[PDB]
Amino acid sequence: SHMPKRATTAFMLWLNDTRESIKRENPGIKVTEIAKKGGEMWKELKDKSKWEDAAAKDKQRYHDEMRNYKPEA
Repeated sequence: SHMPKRATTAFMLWLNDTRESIKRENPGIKVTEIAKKGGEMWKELKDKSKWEDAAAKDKQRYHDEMRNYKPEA
């Protein structure tokens, strides 16, 4: 029952790949520290111009399949 999500936010999709990078940068924080100490770095991220699009692009590629999973596309 259900499965197709609807994409990840620029902050999420990056914090996802970097969330891992955050706990490494601080092997003693907390799930919530990753989300906070990441945004600070993310805001001024040069991979955000190239990653922030993953989020907006995924929102489209996902809603185009995840949302359109029933009909077709």
